[PDB]
Amino acid sequence: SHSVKIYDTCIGCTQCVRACPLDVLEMVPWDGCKAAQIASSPRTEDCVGCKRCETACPTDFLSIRVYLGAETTRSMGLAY
Amino acid sequence: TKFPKFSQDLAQDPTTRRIWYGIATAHDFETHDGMTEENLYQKIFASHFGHIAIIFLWTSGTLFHVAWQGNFEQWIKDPLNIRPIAHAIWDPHFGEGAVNAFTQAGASNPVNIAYSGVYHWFYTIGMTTNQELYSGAVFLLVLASLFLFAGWLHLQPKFRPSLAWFKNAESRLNHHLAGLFGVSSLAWAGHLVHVAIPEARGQHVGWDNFLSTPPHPAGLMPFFTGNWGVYAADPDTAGHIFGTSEGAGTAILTFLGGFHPQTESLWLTDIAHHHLAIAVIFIIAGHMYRTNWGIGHSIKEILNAHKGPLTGAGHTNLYDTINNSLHFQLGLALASLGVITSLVAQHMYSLPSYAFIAQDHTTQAALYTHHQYIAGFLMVGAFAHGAIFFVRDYDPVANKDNVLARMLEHKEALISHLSWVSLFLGFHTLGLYVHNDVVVAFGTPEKQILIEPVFAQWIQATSGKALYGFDVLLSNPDSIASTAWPNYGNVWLPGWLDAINSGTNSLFLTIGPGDFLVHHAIALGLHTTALILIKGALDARGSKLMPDKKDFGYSFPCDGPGRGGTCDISAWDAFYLAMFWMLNTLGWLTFYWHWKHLGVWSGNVAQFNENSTYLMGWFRDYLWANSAQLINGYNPYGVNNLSVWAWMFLFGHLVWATGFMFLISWRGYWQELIETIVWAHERTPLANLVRWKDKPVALSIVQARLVGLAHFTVGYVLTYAAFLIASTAGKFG
Amino acid sequence: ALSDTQILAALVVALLPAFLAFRLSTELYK
Amino acid sequence: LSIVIFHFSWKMQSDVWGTVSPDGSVTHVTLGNFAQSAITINGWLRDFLWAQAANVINSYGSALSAYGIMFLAGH
Amino acid sequence: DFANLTPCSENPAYLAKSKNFLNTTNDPNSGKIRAERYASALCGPEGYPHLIVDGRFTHAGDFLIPSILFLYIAGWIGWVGRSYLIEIRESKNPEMQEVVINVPLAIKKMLGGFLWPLAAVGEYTSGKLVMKDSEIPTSPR
Amino acid sequence: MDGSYAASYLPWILIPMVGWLFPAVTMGLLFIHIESE
Amino acid sequence: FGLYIHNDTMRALGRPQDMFSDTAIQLQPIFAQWVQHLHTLAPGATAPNALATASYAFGGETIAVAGKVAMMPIT
Amino acid sequence: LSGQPPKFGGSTGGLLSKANREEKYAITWTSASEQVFEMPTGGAAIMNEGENLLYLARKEQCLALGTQLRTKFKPKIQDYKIYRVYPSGEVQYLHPADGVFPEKVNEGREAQGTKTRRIGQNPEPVTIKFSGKAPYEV
Amino acid sequence: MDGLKSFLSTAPVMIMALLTFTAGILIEFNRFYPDLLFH
Ligand code: CLA
Ligand code: CLA
Ligand code: CLA
Ligand SMILES: CC1=C(/C=C/C(C)=C/C=C/C(C)=C/C=C/C=C(C)/C=C/C=C(C)/C=C/C2=C(C)CCCC2(C)C)C(C)(C)CCC1
Ligand SMILES: CC1=C(/C=C/C(C)=C/C=C/C(C)=C\C=C\C=C(C)\C=C\C=C(C)\C=C\C2=C(C)CCCC2(C)C)C(C)(C)CCC1
Ligand SMILES: CC1=C(C/C=C(\C)CCC[C@H](C)CCC[C@H](C)CCCC(C)C)C(=O)c2ccccc2C1=O
Ligand code: SF4
Ligand code: SF4
Repeated sequence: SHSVKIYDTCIGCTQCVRACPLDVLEMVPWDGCKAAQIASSPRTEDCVGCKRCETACPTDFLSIRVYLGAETTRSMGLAY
Repeated sequence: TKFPKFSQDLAQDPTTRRIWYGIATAHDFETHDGMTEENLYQKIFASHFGHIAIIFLWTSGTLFHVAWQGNFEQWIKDPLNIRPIAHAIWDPHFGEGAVNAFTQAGASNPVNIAYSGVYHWFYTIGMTTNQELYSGAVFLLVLASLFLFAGWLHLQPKFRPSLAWFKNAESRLNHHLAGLFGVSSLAWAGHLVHVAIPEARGQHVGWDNFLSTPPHPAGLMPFFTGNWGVYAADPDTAGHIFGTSEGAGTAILTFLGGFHPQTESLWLTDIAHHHLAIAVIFIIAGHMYRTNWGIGHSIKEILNAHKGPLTGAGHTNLYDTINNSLHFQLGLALASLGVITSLVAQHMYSLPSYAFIAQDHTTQAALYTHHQYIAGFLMVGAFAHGAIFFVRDYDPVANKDNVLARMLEHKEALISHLSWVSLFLGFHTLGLYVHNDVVVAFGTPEKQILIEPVFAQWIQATSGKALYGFDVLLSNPDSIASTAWPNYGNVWLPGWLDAINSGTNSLFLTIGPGDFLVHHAIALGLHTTALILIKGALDARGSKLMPDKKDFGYSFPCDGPGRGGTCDISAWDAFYLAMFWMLNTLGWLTFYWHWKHLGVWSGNVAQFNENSTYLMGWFRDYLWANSAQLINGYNPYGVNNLSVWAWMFLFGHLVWATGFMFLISWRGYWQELIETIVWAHERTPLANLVRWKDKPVALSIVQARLVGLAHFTVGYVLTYAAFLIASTAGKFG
Repeated sequence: ALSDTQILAALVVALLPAFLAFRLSTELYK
Repeated sequence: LSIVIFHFSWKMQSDVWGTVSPDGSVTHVTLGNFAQSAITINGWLRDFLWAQAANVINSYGSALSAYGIMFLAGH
Repeated sequence: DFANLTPCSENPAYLAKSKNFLNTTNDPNSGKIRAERYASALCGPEGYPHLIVDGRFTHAGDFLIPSILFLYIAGWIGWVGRSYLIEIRESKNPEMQEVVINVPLAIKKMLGGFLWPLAAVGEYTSGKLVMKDSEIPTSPR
Repeated sequence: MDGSYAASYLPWILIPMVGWLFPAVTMGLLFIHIESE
Repeated sequence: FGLYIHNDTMRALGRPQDMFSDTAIQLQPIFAQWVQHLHTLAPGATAPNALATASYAFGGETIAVAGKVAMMPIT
Repeated sequence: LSGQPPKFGGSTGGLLSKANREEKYAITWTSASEQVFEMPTGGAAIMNEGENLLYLARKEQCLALGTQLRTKFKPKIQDYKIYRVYPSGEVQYLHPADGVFPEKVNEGREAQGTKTRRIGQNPEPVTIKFSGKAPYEV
Repeated sequence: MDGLKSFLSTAPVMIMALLTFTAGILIEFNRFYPDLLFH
């Protein structure tokens, strides 16, 4: 499975958690930003690796990283 | 599930990706599971032993097929007339026409003509019978057996070396400089003075009269007493015939410094003296580094004491950077090996050292092109492992402010200057070529930009070529260089000047306005390949598009369509692009070499000298004119001996265009196509019975970049080998 | 030329690098 | 479409176009190549692309030299 | 020196070609004046004039005169574009003025290129030609 | 394919084996191996 | 294309009797030849008021004008 | 897994043998109004009155369906549940794993997948050599 | 009319006017002094 890591630079803009097709990500409470929320990746065994979450992240460089790794049935998107 | 046992992350995906990536990752020993540095080094060591045995079995097979199926007995009667047979054709597909066409060079079976030049090499080093080659082949079988046993032995836990043994740079440098580069060169000088020079002068020195027949009438006592002039007493006279005794001379070590006037190559005594000098210098250079005893150098002291003001830390902590990193060591090894393979190619055609290999033209062309292609591959691999070092083994903390840190601290400046020089040189080489081409096409060839390559002509004049009218260093016999006033030790100079000023040999070819533009095209190719390679090496740690590429590794596919699109950002993709540019540059230089030598060999040098200055000259006098004998290798009338080369020509075109398929069309199209095919298989009767264990997926992005690169390379090489080998063998034997 | 039995002698000699290569590759596989 | 126009050009050059002599005989432009050469790839590369580009690459210094320039430009 | 190349006046091949130089222009004496012009050059056995790029002043017109001429009328282009681009970076919308060129300013800059080498040495001695290594944006290193 | 050289029967038997028995056996063993467990 | 590769290989191997030639294993386009036969035989039966054939590409006479072939049957 | 299936005419895009050998996914939504939606397998179907049960073969197809249920319908259907059903029989519950959709902060979730640094302080591969790890996960 | 002024001032119109002007002066110099391989 791919590992989705969220770093300190998250501004809680929710863009990654709704850009994600498989809804791997979710927003959890946090105390380090104005929005008082940070993205987490609980169901990260469902990540296919599409990187639409990295595409939607406004912070520079990136507050969310997808690190492609051991492929499985869920992380390769095979209907067969 | 079990196949990529070195990596558990590949033994889990139920796809064909694990098969492909198991084959690819199998030799990347750093990424295997349960790998420590010691097990890394020991597995590497035994892999080296297996590869040494591969090399020895390969040369054993070459010897065994020259001995068994080749006409080596017949070829050493008249090497000028008979073509050397490589091995025998045996395939059941041949019709009557192909069997009669491929029966050549005085055989009964269909045979393959050897263009590797092993016949000339075996004839020069004194091998004159099929039994000598058979003994050599069996000896190399036993030597390969010995190295296989050595590798298996050093995988045994009792004989597995420690990490301190592999990280011992000074002792390895001592034993390689002295015992491997110097003792083997000394042993080759011994074979030359004992076996090759005497059997070039006529007498048989086998293993039986090896001890009974001294190489010189004077013994070794003149060698000990210092009176070394007797070994250069009477050199080989300029009417000497190879393989027999007419004006032999009986001098084992001379330094005439020209060419043998009959074999057109260098004198074997000159070769032996060369290897003696090289062995002496390499042996004393292997006593430089500290070992168990007291004298010598420590490399850490040498490196860390080279600190200047304009670099700061200088070379501090470069010993541990090179020693702990295997990709740095492999990059340095491949860079030096690529440089000296280029050197081998550039010297074996102008200074041939084998009997009658300068008069067999196809093997000279094949050897030059072969070694220049190997040199291009090794140089690209040197830069690839520079990039892999910068990804994996580079520590920017220990390498603080030294030369590597300052390489990365200004990479934009030198990448932009390589960009400028490649753009500058490419703009004006294409501008001059298109200008010459357009004004020749407009009926006015007098309007061409024809530039005299005066600098290289001046270099040739300094080496003694007095054709261009310069009288500078060796073209002026009154100068300090030609006389060598303090000693007049120029024993080589009369022979060298007699060899450089003869128009026959390829030594210091005449260089004209058509050579200027192709040298600048070659410089453009070298600079652009270097630009891509260092742009992958220095941007392997990240650019502004992706400030972390060290964590994704070397060969990740992309980074998504975000940040504008990030398709070929990995350093592996710079390897990919520079592989294309390497193949192009070597195509340019081997095209240039081939056409220049087709002018020189045929005597009609005017064809190159007036037609190489514009691009349709390259296109109609080289590509079109010289493939006439190629594509007619099989026509509806019949088949001649250049039929397998015409077939390989078309085969290489097909492999090249399949490479286009992999490089242009990308993975999404093929993945949904395979999804439709998978539906077809799972929903049809009588084929529902057969089910895949590994789910069919399309080839990965980086995998199919590699596959298209492999196709491009293989088809490119096969097409050019077929063309170069059938164009010379079309018109020269 | 070359003998008939020298070729078979070369084959039975090269049977020894075959065995040692098989055992080296097997030991590398560990 | 490049295969279509190569098929057309070779078929008309070998089997249709040509000069009819007043005796009634017809001689074609490439002299019936297509029957035996258009069945192998070497016949397309030798009797069509190599053989019929002698008019476009030898055209330098003449009126057809613009087509040679355009040939190289397309490459 | 240069014994390989004979001057085109005393060359057989060049005389053979110059009997039939073509007409590049409407003028019917263009080939004759071209043959008279190339007769002073150095040409090889092929009969085509060669250029000498050593920097020797006997052949300074072969390369060095076009070298100086191009360097002047391309430093003109570089300096004019640089001065215009520097000028438009204080107009509160420097990006639109690359799209729509401010032609009074552009023509004023283009006629400012007469004195670019003096402007180049002035800006290099006064530090406006280059920028410091820290002041410019850069990649991770 | 006549063989003038020594042991002409040896290519007669070794071209089928290296052409078929070596590929069929090697791909069969590798197919059992890469798909085992 | 595999017929083209097969022909190209069989010509390289000196087996021109194994090729897919007209003087070898033959693959005649029998349906297109039948349609050409129907259009040659058209202007008498299946197009009574047509004096000549629709085109000479199907069959008929070589039309030579100014010494050059305008249209002749395409076999 | 209660719910009548949508009135779909069948298609070749759909459940392959992956569905009855390993997991397949069911999306269950409730709508008052009968209308027409685009199945991600290709085509158009009929939303039944009340509960629906659509079996799909990928999770991305189920979430794409739920996405178009949310955004392409003016009476937005947001009470859609996505299950993962196994041929052995047990049913998992996947997409609204907590009460509320992942965009909204439930305040009872746990921050996993969160690193305590930015990417600049990520460790470098030379430090972790032959450690069996990779520079993110250290 | 300030719109034709701002359209004739765009990058493509001005670059094509500039290229046409440089092409014109180059072509005229080749028309009057035809064949200048060197000084
Ligand atoms: C004197 C003792 C000695 C000798 C002879 C060698 C010999 C060798 N060592 Mg060893 N080694 C030594 C001691 C020695 N070592 C010591 C003491 C250390 C411990 C510190 C090591 C540690 C060490 C390791 C760790 C490794 C080696 C390796 C090897 C091999 C590298 C050479 C090779 O494969 O290409 C042969 C190269 C040459 C013969 C010369 C190079 C060619 C030059 C550039 C000239 C070019 C050729 C010329 C132009 C013309 C030739 C053309 C002609 C053929 C037609 C070779 C068998 C490697 C190996 O293969 O392991 C099995 C390996 O991985 N050794
Ligand atoms: C006038 C603006 C300007 C100037 C002063 C520079 C100056 C520089 N460029 Mg260039 N460059 C520019 C425009 C400019 N460039 C544009 C528009 C392009 C896009 C194609 C580039 C792309 C480019 C590349 C890719 C590289 C350079 C590099 C360089 C350096 C060497 C000179 C050279 O190679 O020229 C080369 C110039 C070109 C290839 C194209 C020039 C385009 C025109 C002729 C310039 C004028 C543009 C514009 C019309 C001026 C406006 C006029 C004003 C009245 C509105 C130098 C610092 C090189 C470098 O890295 O230096 C170390 C290099 O590799 N430049
Ligand atoms: C490199 C190896 C090689 C070799 C040696 C052959 C050799 C052969 N090919 Mg083949 N071919 C190959 C590769 C090879 N090909 C490849 C890679 C291609 C794909 C491009 C082809 C494509 C090709 C085609 C399409 C055809 C040939 C055919 C032929 C055969 C022509 C004569 C014949 O009728 O045989 C008859 C067949 C045989 C001799 C096969 C052996 C079967 C007999 C029964 C022996 C088995 C004995 C017994 C049952 C088992 C003994 C067990 C043992 C342990 C003792 C000939 C034996 C032709 C043919 O007739 O094929 C059948 C033909 O039509 N080949
Ligand atoms: C490993 C690595 C790397 C590297 C690689 C490369 C980069 C390579 C290249 C390099 C090269 C490849 C180089 C070359 C060299 C050159 C030289 C070295 C030259 C010089 C020579 C000489 C000096 C000579 C001279 C002379 C003459 C010419 C004549 C006679 C006399 C004399 C001899 C004096 C990198 C950094 C990436 C990264 C890290 C890793
Ligand atoms: C003389 C001669 C020669 C030689 C040459 C040489 C060797 C040179 C060198 C030179 C060099 C090696 C140079 C370098 C440079 C560097 C740098 C550093 C540069 C600078 C630049 C800049 C600063 C720029 C600026 C500008 C301007 C000026 C104007 C325009 C704009 C711009 C901004 C671009 C030859 C033989 C060929 C020929 C004859 C003559
Ligand atoms: C054709 C093609 C495919 C389809 C390729 C597939 C499905 C696999 C191709 C292999 C087939 C099975 C033929 C294999 C035959 C070869 C001789 C390979 C032999 C196996 C090796 C071990 C040598 C891709 O998946 C792809 C992906 C990304 C970019 C481009 C492409 C692409 O061009
Ligand atoms: S898109 Fe980026 S900044 Fe926005 S919530 Fe997700 S991780 Fe944070
Ligand atoms: S096209 Fe392929 S390589 Fe390029 S960004 Fe998209 S997925 Fe990555």
